[PDB]
Amino acid sequence: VKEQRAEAGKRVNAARNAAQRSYDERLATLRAERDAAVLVAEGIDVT
Amino acid sequence: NAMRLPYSWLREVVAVGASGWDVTPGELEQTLLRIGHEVEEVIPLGPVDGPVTVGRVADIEERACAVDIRQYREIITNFAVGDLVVVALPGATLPGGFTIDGMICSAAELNLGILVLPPGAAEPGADGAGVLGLDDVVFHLAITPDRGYCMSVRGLARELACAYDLDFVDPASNSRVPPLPIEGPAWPLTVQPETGVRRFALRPVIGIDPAAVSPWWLQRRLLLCGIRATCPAVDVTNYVMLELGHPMHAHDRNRISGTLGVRFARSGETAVTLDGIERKLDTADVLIVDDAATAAIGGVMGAASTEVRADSTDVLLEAAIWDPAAVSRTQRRLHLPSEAARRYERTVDPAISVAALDRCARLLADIAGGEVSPTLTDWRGDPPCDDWSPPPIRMGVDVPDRIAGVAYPQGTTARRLAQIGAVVTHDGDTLTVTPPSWRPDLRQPADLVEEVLRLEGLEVIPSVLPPAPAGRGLTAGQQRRRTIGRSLALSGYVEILPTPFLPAGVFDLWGLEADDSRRMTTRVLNPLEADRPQLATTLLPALLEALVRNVSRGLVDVALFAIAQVVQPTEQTRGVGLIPVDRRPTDDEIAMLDASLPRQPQHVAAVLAGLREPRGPWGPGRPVEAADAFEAVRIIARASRVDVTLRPAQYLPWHPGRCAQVFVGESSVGHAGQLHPAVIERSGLPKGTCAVELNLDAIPCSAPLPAPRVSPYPAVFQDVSLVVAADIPAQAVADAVRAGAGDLLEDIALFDVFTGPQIGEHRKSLTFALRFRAPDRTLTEDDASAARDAAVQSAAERVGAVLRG
RNA sequence: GGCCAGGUAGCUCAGUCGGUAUGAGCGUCCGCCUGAAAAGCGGAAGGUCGGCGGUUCGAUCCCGCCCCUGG
Ligand SMILES: [Mg+2]
Ligand SMILES: [Mg+2]
Repeated sequence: VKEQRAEAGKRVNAARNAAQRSYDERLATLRAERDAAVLVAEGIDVT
Repeated sequence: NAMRLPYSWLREVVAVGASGWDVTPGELEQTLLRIGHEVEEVIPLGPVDGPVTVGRVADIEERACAVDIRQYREIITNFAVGDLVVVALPGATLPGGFTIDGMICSAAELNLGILVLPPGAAEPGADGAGVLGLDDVVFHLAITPDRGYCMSVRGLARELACAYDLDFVDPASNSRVPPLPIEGPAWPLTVQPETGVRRFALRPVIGIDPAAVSPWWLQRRLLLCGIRATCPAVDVTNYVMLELGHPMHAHDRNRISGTLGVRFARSGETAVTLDGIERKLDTADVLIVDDAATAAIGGVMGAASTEVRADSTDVLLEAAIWDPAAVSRTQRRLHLPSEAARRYERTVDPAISVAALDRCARLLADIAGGEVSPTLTDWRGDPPCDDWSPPPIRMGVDVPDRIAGVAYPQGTTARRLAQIGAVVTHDGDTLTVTPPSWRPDLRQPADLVEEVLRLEGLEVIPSVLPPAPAGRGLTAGQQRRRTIGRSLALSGYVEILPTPFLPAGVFDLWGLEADDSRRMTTRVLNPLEADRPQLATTLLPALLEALVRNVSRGLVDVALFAIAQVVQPTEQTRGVGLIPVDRRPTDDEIAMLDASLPRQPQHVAAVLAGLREPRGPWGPGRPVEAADAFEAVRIIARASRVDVTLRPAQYLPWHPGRCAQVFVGESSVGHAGQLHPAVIERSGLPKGTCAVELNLDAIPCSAPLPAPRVSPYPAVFQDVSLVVAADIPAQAVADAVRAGAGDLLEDIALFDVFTGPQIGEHRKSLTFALRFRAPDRTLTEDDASAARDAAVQSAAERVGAVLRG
């Protein structure tokens, strides 16, 4: 879409950075459970 | 190390002693190759054809030009009115295919180096092919560091005179350079004897014409050798350096303040060269300085303080011999591949210093209209030296014959050594050889042997196979690496050559701890990639890299292996001081050098991804699983003729529930199994990637001598079902059954693993097929059951097994 | 180091001086289809546009240094 109107009212980057920060947290959160469940999962008889 | 010259100039110096000598350029290159001179490239000049002649410009129109070619034409940067130029009129051809009221050619457009010929080079209208000498051939030679004397026409002409057995006239001799009068010193001179200078000569030339230019024959030879000709006094110093191998430099005599001094740089001085840049100096650098500023860097670069310009009327040339090591360490730091420095670091004949000076002073005055001052300052050390010959070398007369394996005709060694300039005397059957001053590389009998052999030609050396020494063949370990490679390839693995350079933070991808022993790597100062300077502690990163290349290019079902050594330092990179080369290092000095090195053991590793069994008419194939990595271990173990035991273990980058530590006896030898899923995702590897890595040096060599005795009596077949906790490995139960069953047990195989509610939770039932056989009798069923019950009891005590009820 | 054209999806490469890379071909996934496939048709996934900084609400695109290929 002037420098006006192309600034405030277009600074939804905070809305995108907040939606990202919610994804980056859950990505690190869900990655931690997978790595934890691997340490407690039933192993195989390697022999 | 390059040396470029035209054939005409080289043939001229050879023709002085052998008149009429002329050879095909292919023969010349072949002869130079046969005596040890790498001919990098042979460049013929031009060629032109048609109306390409010379002419003088008559008028300037600021650009139109009027050139008198018996005719008069007009043709449209670096030329003034009256200069002779090369003209190419529209007619026949031109080097490069470009067909040309014409064109004023340049040195690059003529395939020779716009080009301005000096006044008097030729008559307007002369055929430019002959004026420029296009029938010439420029030779590009690679000179080895032992033949610094070949960085000149003098050395190469002498070499050709040796090869063709010709009479040679040294261009630095007194008949080609008659000594100039010495009626007094030329300039006050002082030299610190600790500077390493061997000679320092000085002779001036007064009243030179600054409007005088170099003749065409002198400018053409400088250009065909790769040196841009600007003005005499510097054209003659480069011409003499090219002709005789002695580097020459000309100062402005009217720009030298006080006495000339040669000494080491005190602390961090600086100097502005002819180019015009301040260069940081070292306390071990030699320079020529005056009472005003620095005149030149010793045998490396001249300074603009005393450099001659276009206003110079009095020149003072300095013929000096500098330390080759001092010039080498100085030219490399400042990125100065100077023609003077490249020759000084490879030694320069110190006996021709005054002869090369007299050639410079005389040639400059003959073309620039000057006067040679009958004065010379010739410093030759303290005390003044008069014999620059290397020390004499004693060698048996038939020593070259023995080393060559050829019975040369008598007098061959003496003739060849005299050909290259050495004085040879006889004492019974022992020669005493004093090399010439321009051959400091000749220090030992081996150096003399090479001179005889290369001149006679290595082609005359017969091919005589030496007798076979009673060797022992391949070592046990070397045989094992072959068997391991053969067995893995026959099992469907493809060998790769692993790179020893670790990927960018590969261990960070594996999630290894900061204190992981694999992270203690040996780093590289100058890697090919600045993000991969670490050496390989494990073969897996290289195999996993090669796996990604295959999968990313459509080959998704892969199994690769590699048998190569790794690098494992036990401390920070420690250095060992220099041990004298003139003697053998003691066994304690050897052990000190080994301990300062990483351990570096031989490893075998493998990676697998995709389908382990390809699909086909039999069925859809089987994807790779951890058991395929364990089977690779058993393939390597069978090839090594050892028994391995696998135990569950946690060890990144492997999956902790799908990882086995491999043991030979009680020694850990590596790991195997499936890779950690987080490591796979963070590395871009295929899902379910499996890997193996064993230390072959930790696996002892074994050569068992079995003595089987086949029992002719029948066997008894029995099966036993045992219930154990889920964590009990099946091999542990098999070992306990074997230990209890005794010597009657001939074979045991697991064929059933059963779980379910019939068996307790977190328990499993294993059924083994047993084969009993006595060596001296037929068994009753009770005999076999007795051995089975003892095996059941042993499994109960060792793994808590319960007989299936 | 100098000077330069480049680095863009799994492969090979186009394309853009501020909000869409409508990226292409092939590779990957789903559907129709087949006993199961492939093609075909239809529908999707996937790029921190070389790294690190600088400017703006916002940079693959503009500034600086640097990593590696042709140079
Ligand atoms: Mg030699
Ligand atoms: Mg489909």
